[PDB]
Amino acid sequence: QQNNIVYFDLDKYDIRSDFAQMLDAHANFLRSNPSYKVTVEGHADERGTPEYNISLGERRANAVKMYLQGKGVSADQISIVSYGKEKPAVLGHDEAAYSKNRRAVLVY
Repeated sequence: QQNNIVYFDLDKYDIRSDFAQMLDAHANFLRSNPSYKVTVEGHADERGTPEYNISLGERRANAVKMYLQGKGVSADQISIVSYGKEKPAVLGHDEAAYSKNRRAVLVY
């Protein structure tokens, strides 16, 4: 959860204002280093079918990709992968765990 994680609200994949700055820092880094590549890994909490979550995780990873592309990062430097609700960051059946799992992580 440090300088590379975007968190989301239940069933949403929009990027909140709160994360724009952290994301701008990554865009600046990638833009000034055209040979660097980053992978955005999207996730979802355990509520709902596996397929619904794979899709929601993809839209979340995609949202980050599009935000970075909106800041001039080349589409070639960014790839996305969705783990659905298959790779949680925290086990547990409550909102404390879930909120920590609805996320997209920039991985180098």
